[PDB]
Amino acid sequence: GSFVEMVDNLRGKSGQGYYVEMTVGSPPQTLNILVDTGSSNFAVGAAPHPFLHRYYQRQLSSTYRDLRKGVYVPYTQGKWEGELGTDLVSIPHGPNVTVRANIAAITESDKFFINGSNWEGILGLAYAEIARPDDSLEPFFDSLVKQTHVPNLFSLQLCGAGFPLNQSEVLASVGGSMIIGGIDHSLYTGSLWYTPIRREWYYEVIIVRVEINGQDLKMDCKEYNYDKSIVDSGTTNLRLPKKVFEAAVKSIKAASSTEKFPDGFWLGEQLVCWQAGTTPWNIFPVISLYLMGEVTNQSFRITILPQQYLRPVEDVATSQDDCYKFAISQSSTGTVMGAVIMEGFYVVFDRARKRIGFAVSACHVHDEFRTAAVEGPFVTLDMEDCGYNI
Ligand SMILES: CCCN(CCC)C(=O)c1cc(C)cc(C(=O)N[C@@H](Cc2cc(F)cc(F)c2)[C@H](O)[C@@H]2NCN(Cc3ccccc3)C2=O)c1
Repeated sequence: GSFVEMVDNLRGKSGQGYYVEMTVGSPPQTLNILVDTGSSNFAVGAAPHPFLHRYYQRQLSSTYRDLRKGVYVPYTQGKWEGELGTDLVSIPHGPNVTVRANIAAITESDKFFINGSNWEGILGLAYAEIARPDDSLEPFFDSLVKQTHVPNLFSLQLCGAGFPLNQSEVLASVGGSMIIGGIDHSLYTGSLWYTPIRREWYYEVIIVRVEINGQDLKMDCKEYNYDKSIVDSGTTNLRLPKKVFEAAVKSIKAASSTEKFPDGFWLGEQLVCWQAGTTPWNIFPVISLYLMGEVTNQSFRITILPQQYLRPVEDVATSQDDCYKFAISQSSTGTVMGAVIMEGFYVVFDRARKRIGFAVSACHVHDEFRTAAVEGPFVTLDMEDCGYNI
């Protein structure tokens, strides 16, 4: 590990998001910021809100610059409205650099802020093509690279605990690492495998094959990427295109048929509980996602365990049972590889080489019999045809 200053700089959990500490303004105003590879705007609460115990105060910053422009971002989940400006930004547990970046000061929001998440803003790490109001609003990471010597690359190690974290526990727990400008080798085991970033907007990738316990889901691979597949730390679940979701759930039910689970469970709405320590991990199948490799006709696979797709949740009775919600859900906007999937891997966003790397995470949750895996290579033909075109 060569980036020790950034190791363990994340806090949070899949259900409420992972955040990094940042400072905005002069003198510096400390704020916790959601790490979101699924959007491209740097936005912070800038006005009182029931769920915020602190917010960006522009009138207290000598370096604040008002852009005199409004901004609106409608996420899949929620929305916020704000005022555009720029100011000096730093990451305390990051590269020792200060940059002037665009900041959307949030003045109105609906279903955006999460009660108890402990974060006051969002860091959209994706490309300008999806930034609001338009692609002219330079994303934070672009500013960072243009203004400093920081390598055009960042890596994420999101660490799920494998068990419920209460309100005090999640505040004192290390939730992972965001390494700005590099790859830290202590965060993963085995080899890193790269998949091409298909297009620079979201971090778009191409899935070429899907297996449930080694059994081919056997769908036209173009279904797996309808209308796109993205890597998104700002989404909890593995979200799958309607048809893929239906087929995957049918296969996961078949593999786990020794136990019957209520429809509410499969809909990701209701929790299932087992007596402490008795979770039957072995009846649930591993899920393998094959990703286009950098070599022609070559792919690699990332394999996740139910310890990743079953999300730990506190029992409504706070009892001693181990409870979980099914963290795979349907999408109408393509595949979303959310935080529960990212928790099994060290993920390298290699912007400079337009590729995303995957390696088994040093902090993924597993059991004595199975482990998450990143394996390759596999001969795979016509992978370009798995990509969806409008
Ligand atoms: C991560 C905590 C839990 N959580 C959000 C609260 C339920 C989710 O798991 C979850 C579930 C669903 C269905 C969507 C999203 C959800 O939109 N998450 C967004 C961030 C986010 C995080 C958050 F905690 C609250 C938000 F209101 C938005 C992502 O950016 C998402 N990725 C692609 N995209 C499309 C897009 C990109 C750029 C501009 C417009 C649209 C998105 O909206 C998150």
